[PDB]
Amino acid sequence: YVPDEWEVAREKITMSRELGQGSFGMVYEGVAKGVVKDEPETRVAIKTVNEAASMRERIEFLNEASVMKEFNCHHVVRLLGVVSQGQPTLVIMELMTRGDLKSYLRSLRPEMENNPVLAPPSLSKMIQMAGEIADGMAYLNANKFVHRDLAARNCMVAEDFTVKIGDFGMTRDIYETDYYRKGLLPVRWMSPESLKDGVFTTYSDVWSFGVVLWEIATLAEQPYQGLSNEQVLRFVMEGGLLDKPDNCPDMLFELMRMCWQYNPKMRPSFLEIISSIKEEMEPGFREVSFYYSEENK
Ligand SMILES: O=C(NCc1nc(Nc2cc(C3CC3)n[nH]2)c2cccn2n1)c1ccc(F)nc1
Repeated sequence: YVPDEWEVAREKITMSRELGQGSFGMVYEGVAKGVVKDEPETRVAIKTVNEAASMRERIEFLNEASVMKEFNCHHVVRLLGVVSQGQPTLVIMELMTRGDLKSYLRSLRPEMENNPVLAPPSLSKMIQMAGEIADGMAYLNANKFVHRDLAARNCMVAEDFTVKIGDFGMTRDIYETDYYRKGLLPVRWMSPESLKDGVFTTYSDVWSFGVVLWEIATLAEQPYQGLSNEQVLRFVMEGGLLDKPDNCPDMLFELMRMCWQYNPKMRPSFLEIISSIKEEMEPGFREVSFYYSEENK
C-alpha cells in the first residue's frame, strides 16, 4: 500500500465505544483531529482489521477503502483518512450514529410487548429517504460508477436521520441471507438482465433502488419471502414483481414499478427519479444535494 495525502498520524485519532461489525473487523466511534479542515475534534467512525490478520489482508482492507477517496457528496458516507503506518490499521470515515438502513428500518417494527409504539414512517419521511438515496446514486453515476449492491443494508443513517450511500462491501457477512452463492450475488435486489447476463449498469442500480423503496415501505422485510434463492432468479427473469406492500401509498408503489420496468432503457434515471419528487424534499436539499449542485451538468 502506497502512503497518501489521506494518511493521518495515529496520535490524531481517539477510539471509544464499538459501533458494530464491518467486513474486515469491528467499526468504532471516536474523535479525530484535522480530518475535517482544521477541526480539532470531529466525531468519526473508525474501521479496523482483526489484529491476527496477514499483511496481505491489511493491504486489501486499505486498497478497498481507497475507492472512497474520489467521493465528496452529502448523500454518500465520507472517507476522512487512513492510518497505514504501523498497527492497528485504520480507516477514518464520517460517523453515521443510526447504523445501516436495514437495521434502522428493522428497529422501527413493533416489539410484541404491550407498550406504545411509533407509527410506521409517513409517506413524507419515506420520500425524503428515497430522495437522499437517489441523490447519492445520481452522484455516483455522474462520477461514472455502477454500485452493483444498492440495498438498505448498504445505506447508512445519520444522527439527524439523513440517509446516505454507505461504505462499500461491508454487509456480506452481516446479512448472509441477502446473498446467494449458486460468486456472491444479492439476488433479491438484482435486475432480470443482471441475473441473466451478469451485467450491471446505472439502470440495474435503478432496479435495486426500487427494491430499497419496497424495503422502506415494508420495514426491511425480505424481498420475495416464501421464494427460495433459485425461485427468485426464475420469478424475476420471467417478469415477476414484488407485491405492493400493505398500506404502501400508490404514489410510492408507482415509483417502484417505474424502477422495475423489464427493459433497463425504460427505467427512470436517478436524476429523473429526483426530479419527480424534488417538490417533496426538505428545503435544505436544494443547498446540499448533488442534484442542485454546479456538478450536476
Ligand atoms: O460500518 C458499517 N456497519 C457497522 C456499524 N457502523 C456504524 N456507523 C458507521 C460506520 C461508518 C463507516 C464504516 C466506517 N460510519 N458510521 C454503526 C452505528 C451503529 C451501529 N453501527 N454499525 C456499515 C454498514 C453498511 C454500510 F453500507 N457501510 C458501513
